[PDB]
Amino acid sequence: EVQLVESGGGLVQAGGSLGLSCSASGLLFSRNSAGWYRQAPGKQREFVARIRMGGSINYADTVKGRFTISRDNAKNTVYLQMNSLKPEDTAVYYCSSWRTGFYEYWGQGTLVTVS
Amino acid sequence: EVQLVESGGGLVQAGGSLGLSCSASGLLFSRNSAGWYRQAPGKQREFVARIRMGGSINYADTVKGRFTISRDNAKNTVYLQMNSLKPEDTAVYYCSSWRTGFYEYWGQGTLVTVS
Amino acid sequence: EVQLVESGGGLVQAGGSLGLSCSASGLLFSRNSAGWYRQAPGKQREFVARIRMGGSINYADTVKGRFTISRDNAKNTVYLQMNSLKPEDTAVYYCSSWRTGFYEYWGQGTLVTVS
Amino acid sequence: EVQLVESGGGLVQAGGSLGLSCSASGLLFSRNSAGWYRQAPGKQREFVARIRMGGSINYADTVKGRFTISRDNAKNTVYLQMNSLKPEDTAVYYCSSWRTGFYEYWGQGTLVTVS
Amino acid sequence: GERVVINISGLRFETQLKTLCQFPETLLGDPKRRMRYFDPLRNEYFFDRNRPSFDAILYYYQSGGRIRRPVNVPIDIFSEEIRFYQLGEEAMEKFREDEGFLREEERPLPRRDFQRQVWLLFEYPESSGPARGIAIVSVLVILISIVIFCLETLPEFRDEKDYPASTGASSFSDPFFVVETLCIIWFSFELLVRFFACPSKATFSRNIMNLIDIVAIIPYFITLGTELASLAILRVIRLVRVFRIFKLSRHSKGLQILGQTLKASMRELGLLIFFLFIGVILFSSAVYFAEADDPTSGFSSIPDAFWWAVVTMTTVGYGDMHPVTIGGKIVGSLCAIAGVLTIALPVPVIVSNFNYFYHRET
Amino acid sequence: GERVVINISGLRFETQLKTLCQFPETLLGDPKRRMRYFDPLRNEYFFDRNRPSFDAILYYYQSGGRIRRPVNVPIDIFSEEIRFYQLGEEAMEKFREDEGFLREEERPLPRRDFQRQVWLLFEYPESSGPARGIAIVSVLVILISIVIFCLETLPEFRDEKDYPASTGASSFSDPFFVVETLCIIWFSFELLVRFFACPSKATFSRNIMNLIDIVAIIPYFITLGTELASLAILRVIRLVRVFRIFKLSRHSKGLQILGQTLKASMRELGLLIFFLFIGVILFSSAVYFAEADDPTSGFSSIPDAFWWAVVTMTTVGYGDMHPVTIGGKIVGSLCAIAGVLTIALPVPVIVSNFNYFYHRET
Amino acid sequence: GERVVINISGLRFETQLKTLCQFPETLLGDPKRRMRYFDPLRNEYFFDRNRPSFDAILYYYQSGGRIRRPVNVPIDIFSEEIRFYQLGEEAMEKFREDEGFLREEERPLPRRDFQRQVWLLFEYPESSGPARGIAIVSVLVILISIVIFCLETLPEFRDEKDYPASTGASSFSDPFFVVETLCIIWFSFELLVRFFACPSKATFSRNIMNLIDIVAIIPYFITLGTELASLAILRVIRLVRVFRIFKLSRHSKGLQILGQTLKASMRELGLLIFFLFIGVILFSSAVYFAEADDPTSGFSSIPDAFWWAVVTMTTVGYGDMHPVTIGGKIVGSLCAIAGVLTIALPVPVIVSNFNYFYHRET
Amino acid sequence: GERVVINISGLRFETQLKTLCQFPETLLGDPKRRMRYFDPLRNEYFFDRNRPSFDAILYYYQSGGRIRRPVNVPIDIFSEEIRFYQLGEEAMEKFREDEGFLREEERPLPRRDFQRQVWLLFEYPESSGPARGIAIVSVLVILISIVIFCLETLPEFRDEKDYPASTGASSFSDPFFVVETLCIIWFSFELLVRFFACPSKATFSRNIMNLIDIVAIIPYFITLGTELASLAILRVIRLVRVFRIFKLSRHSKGLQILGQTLKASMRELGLLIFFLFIGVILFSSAVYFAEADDPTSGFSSIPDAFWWAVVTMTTVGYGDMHPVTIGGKIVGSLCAIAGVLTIALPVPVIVSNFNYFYHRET
Ligand SMILES: [K+]
Ligand SMILES: [K+]
Ligand SMILES: [K+]
Repeated sequence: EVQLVESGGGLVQAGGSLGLSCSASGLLFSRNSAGWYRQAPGKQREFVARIRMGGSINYADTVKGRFTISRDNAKNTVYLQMNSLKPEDTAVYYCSSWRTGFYEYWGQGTLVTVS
Repeated sequence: EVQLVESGGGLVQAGGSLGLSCSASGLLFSRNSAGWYRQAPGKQREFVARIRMGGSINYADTVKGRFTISRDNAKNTVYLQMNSLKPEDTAVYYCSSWRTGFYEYWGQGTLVTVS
Repeated sequence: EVQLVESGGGLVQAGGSLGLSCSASGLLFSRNSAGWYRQAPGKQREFVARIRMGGSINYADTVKGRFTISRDNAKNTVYLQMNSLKPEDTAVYYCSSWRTGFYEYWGQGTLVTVS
Repeated sequence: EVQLVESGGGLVQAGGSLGLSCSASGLLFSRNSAGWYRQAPGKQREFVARIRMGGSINYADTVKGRFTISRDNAKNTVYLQMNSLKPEDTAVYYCSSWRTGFYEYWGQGTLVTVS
Repeated sequence: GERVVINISGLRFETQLKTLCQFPETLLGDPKRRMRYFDPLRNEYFFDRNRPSFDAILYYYQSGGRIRRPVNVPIDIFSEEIRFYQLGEEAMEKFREDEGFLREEERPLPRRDFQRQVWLLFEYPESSGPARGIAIVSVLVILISIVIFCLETLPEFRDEKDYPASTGASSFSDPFFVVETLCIIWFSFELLVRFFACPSKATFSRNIMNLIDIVAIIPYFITLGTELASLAILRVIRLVRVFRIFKLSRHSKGLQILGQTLKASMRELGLLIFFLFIGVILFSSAVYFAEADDPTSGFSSIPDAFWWAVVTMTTVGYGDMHPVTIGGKIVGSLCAIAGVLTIALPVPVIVSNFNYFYHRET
Repeated sequence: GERVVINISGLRFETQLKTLCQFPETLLGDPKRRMRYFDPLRNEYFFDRNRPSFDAILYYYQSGGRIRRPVNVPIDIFSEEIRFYQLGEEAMEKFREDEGFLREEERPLPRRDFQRQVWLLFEYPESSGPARGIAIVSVLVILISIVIFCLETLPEFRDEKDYPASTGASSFSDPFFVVETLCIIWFSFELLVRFFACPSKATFSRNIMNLIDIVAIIPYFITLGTELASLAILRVIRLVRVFRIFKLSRHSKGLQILGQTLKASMRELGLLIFFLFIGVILFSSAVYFAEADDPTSGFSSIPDAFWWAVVTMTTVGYGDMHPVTIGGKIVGSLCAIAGVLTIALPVPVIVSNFNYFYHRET
Repeated sequence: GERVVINISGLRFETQLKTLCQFPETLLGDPKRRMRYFDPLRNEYFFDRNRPSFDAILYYYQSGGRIRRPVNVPIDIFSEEIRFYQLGEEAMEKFREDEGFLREEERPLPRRDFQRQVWLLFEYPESSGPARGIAIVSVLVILISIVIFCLETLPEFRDEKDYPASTGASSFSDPFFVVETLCIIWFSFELLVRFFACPSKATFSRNIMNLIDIVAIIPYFITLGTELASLAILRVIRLVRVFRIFKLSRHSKGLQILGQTLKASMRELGLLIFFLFIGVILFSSAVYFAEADDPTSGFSSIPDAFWWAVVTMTTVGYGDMHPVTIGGKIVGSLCAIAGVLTIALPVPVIVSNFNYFYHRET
Repeated sequence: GERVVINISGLRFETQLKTLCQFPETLLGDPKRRMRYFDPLRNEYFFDRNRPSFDAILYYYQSGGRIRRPVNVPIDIFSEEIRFYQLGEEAMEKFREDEGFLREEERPLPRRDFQRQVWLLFEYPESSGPARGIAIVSVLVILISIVIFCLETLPEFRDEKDYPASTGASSFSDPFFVVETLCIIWFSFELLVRFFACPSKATFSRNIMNLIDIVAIIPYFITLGTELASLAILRVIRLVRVFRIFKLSRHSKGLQILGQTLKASMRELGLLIFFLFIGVILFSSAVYFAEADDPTSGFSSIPDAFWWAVVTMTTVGYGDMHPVTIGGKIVGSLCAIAGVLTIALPVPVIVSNFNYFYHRET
């Protein structure tokens, strides 16, 4: 009934520049909190970014100053602009949007591995 | 009073990629069901795709996985993205939008024949 | 207080193809009738096209089948697509929008002369 | 809570052509007056342009006929189109939007110096 | 003319003998009955009874029939007083007539042994146990018929018939059709028994709820007939199937009172719609002529401000558009005020009629 | 002063002879008439009549003229009682005056043989057959005139004149013009006959429906005159053509009652508009000063929240915008409540006046 | 039967001795008491008292008990009159019964020394100083409980728990939890003392405000129990915590009168909702069938015009969409009018019941 | 005790001599006055006067002072009757007291020759010609003051001061300032003369319209003082300048009646706002919990559905959003109905108070 599809993946070399996108239908993002989560090989998922509804953006220590998460608030679209990618980034990424206490929805995954 | 005009036709070779479009005025597509119908030479029309209002898409066996029907829901536009065209496709195509029990409207036709 | 500004002019040769535009502020075109008028050198202005509010388009005999007048109904814009220009066209053009019995407004003029 | 960010700066030579932009969030520009202010090195800021809410544009003597200030009234964006830049222009520029008697907000600055 | 002195509790009332003999079968007129109360010692007929009432019972004798209750004698004390004086049932009905109380309870059961027994079963639901069972079954059948009329139009159920027409079926595959035929079977059987067991077949096409049953049966039969035997009739017949909601009025005493209220108040509803039409013409014309000059305004006709005038006068809402001129705003505030002023005027008559018919059940 | 004892049904009423001779032509005063009822045996005038009434008919004699009905005697029994006592038509009109009933039916037909006959034909429509024919024709002419005023503004009919002005014509090609001239011909002929056949030509410019006929004729004549003989008058004259809707009041008794109600209640309507103006100033100022600081708010003036205040107080709808601050929301809920509180106050007076004038036809 | 003549101020009232001895303990019946007023000179009992009243006090003797006040004697002058005549307290309560005045003041304090003293402290707040202190503390506790129920849902406070669920805590770190537990502590202590100090423990589960206290305590206990011991119950339990707003009715006499008004008027509210359902089916069906053909219309079902029909009939506002056909506009103006016509009909009954229960406190 | 028989028109009323001597200065009590009417032939005092009234004038003698009008005697006939009987002005005021009619007309002109003459000029505008001139000038000054308060906020006038603040002036260049100072000059002069010419200087700070004059003068003086001598006070002072609209109540008798109505009805307005707060909490909580699960819904808090609940209950309009779930739609139709049900309950009390104070001017 609802779906979270994403693109922009692949492989990159050192000092790259890329932009994954997450889009959905059955769920206006204008009304729900959202973020991008990554899962390095060998440990559990960590968070790249969070844009709680209302324009409050917070990022984890690893991606600070190299990453931006924006909701075009149009076309039910959230876009992440990653920058100067480093080999520690190598991972599989996932997208999400949820209301605390009621529902949680995920994407299928789309990976970016840095050479 | 109402009209259904379409473009994108011609001829293609094997393994092609193309996208016909259907646009109308006097009929918001936001409110009515729509589909694309083709007519091979020698038999009656069969259906390429149907997007019943509300985002429920169904396709016939011949075009499964090679065709997508989308209503940009903007500009009163329905677009079909055909892919990897095969010689069995050779045909004349038509567009439509109707309300069951009340009215039925057609396009003039626009053909795509695969070499 | 209101103004009708237009562009797209110049000179063209035989069999040309061009598109003048008329834009305004202080006057939504969504609500008022509009047309494009030309003035050949030596006689009074004749009409190239008229789009009475409600999508009823009528053209004079000289430009039939070579000209299209469209209101994008967005950006308060009316655009004329002239085609296969001929030397008899040589003239100065003007734009207008009016309500019968109340007001009439003109553009400054922008010319297209065919070689 | 509110911010006024701007781009388009750098250096230019004689007879240049450029366009700075001012965008904001936490402040619809549809509802507030706005202008672009510059500060030459050695004296206090002077005004390049002012577009008081309601489309009344006024410019200072130095930039008359070489500058245009427009609010796309979309995307909370005000854009200035500078033209034929001269060496007297060399300066640092700033953006603003205010309501007389209640609040005043500034940009960070973005410079254009003419060679 | 000899005079008679009647003393009701110390209060001496006197009249000519002729006046109390006009009605001779009554207590005062009948010589023998009145003789009991007579006291020969003082030549007066002593009675011990209410003082304010015996005044009205002497007017009836002196006015040839008028019987009017004094406004300070309560109903019960008067009803008893006509009884002691023996004024007759014709008199007491006239007193009920002057207090205007409905007096009609005409229920002619046929009394042919079986026609009367099943008529008692099907008409008066309080009589038995199976009568209330039949009332409950009829109300549940009507409710599922309404649910089929609305759920037949939902796009989700008709997923496979949602195809272009160019490519009521008796195939019995559509579940809506077979449950619809079961409802019309029950309505037909119930109506035919209420026809054949009624005690008055000439009056059966006079009661309005019977004509509701007939016009609820009709369109399914004519569509079945024409299907197994038009395009103008089909859109009308599909909306005459909405009258099964009014067939729920035989089992409610609130819908029947709203029908009496809306019948007895048609002049007021005509005045309501007439005042609305006057105001709509006046205010839509004034807003069209006070906003046409502005190049950004949206009223392009006088028959284009009609919907704005209707939804502004009845305090509903948006209208097609909203005034943008100073003049359109002055004719839009006057329109908002005059709307409630001209629709609140005939309404107290209607609510007073409802209140009367609503307490007359008691 | 000698005393007279009158016994109405056992109840002895006594008075001085002078009091009942104040009015000498009346039944009690006239010596001969009263002599019939007199009984010489007990020196009392026995009458058999209602007891509660004869009390009021002795006050008239002792109070020099006042006639007031006791509140427990019904109207009919009293009207008859003044008749038996012979108090005179001046007395019975005063009783009607005290029950406040309209008494004016002054219809001075001229009685000049032809002027009277055609006046009976054209004024009172119930009199004949052709009178109802003339009423039906006049109502249908007024209705098609309204239909021409609205259908002349529709953009679909004027397809070929929809060209820029820089490029009421007597060319008789426009069908709206010739059907308009037929309507004004009928109005003019009917008004001129009602002028020349009236029995009072001095009072003809006093009745309001006659001045409605004149101001409905006027603008077509002045536009024809100035066309075959301005730009300020033309937009006013095009809106004085809307008064043909009020010329439909000669044939309705509901519009005439709304005219009486709106005349007799002007102080209340003035209070209504005054209270609205007070509330609009107060609440628009409070919402402007409680939402101006927010950078995303839309109220840019105090004379810009006026329309929001009007449509919120009258419970219509959107307003130009809606509050976005906590403070704007508290001044917007108080505005919504105070609106219905301050407009429901003068309205019961208006509906009571309507109800009075509406039942006075009966 | 010997007769007795009683003269109240010149007005002679007479009756048989048997009638005034039916009630023997009363003033007239008791031979000794009545003997004082008796005057042997004229054989009549002279009294100086109101004339219009002594008529009703003879009906009581002649009618075996009925006591009805004449409509022209004011209440105070009558109450005094039953007292002088000595008709007994049973009689005066019946007079109060006929003027229908509430007579119940049953407050059974237990009188066990301590149970009675603390019951006086906790139930009747006007009695002391600490009683009003306890009333003020209880009202402030209820108010901060409502403020915690609404401020617990605000997104700003929960900034750090706004993370996906896949990654009422007794950690005592959440301030809402500890202030919530303080409120439920106060409610529990107050309810348990009102249980153990009541003078009637059998009737304690009968008063409705006690059952409001219990259902306000319940959901915090069952969520604490199941947390330190479901997903269907959790969304219901989170909405049964809204009944602490009704626990503010023990301290208001306006909420208690609205509860009496809404209990005594359930037939009218049922009629209101029934009429609304009828109109919603009828008008939504007519607008669906009068606008479906237009290719730019938006009504796609009959159960899709229901919300439009509800907000248009109740004069609220937009609806899901708005008619775009001439036919949809005629069925939308009739819908707007019939809405206020069918919802204003049962409302005067409800406001009359409120007005009665609102002045009966006086 | 000797007895006295008074015969008012045949009706014999009797009493003990002591009762009519309780009040000795009255007509019946005074031996000499009463002696005129006495007739020695039958030992009775014959009077010819209304029968229903003399009953109430004997109760006053027998009840020590109570004077109550029978409900079937009209006011005028009674007022005259107390006069003939000579019951005294204390008695007639008590009769006016029982019909509850306002009796206060206390206008203490100082009578010091000049203070009284100019007080007559400035207070009572009907007295002279210049008094109406002064009333007309004061109303026009108040009107142009309101026009300056609103036109000072319009963006068009302030074209050159529309610059960023970082770059009430006594420069006398701003025209709004000098016309504002002229208005405050007129208000100050008029208030100071009404102070120094009043006949009661102790009561001058008690009348509410005087305190309206003072709080209309205040903010211009404190802003002039602090300007030629804060940022928290400035936004409050700019909204205390809106009270010059209430200074227009000395010259209107409709605003003064709305002030009396809103003073005498504060318990009802408190009940109105209390019922609204209850309904807003209840319905906003139910719509938040019945629409939160849907991913496309917009209610993100319980203190975010408050504005939707307010504008839906008061039948205004849109709300912040609209329900999109089947459950939100059922809690939104119940909200629409319960709104008018709970706000129409205390309003008839307020309109009845207005109607009383509105006709008491007559
Ligand atoms: K409303
Ligand atoms: K509304
Ligand atoms: K609305």
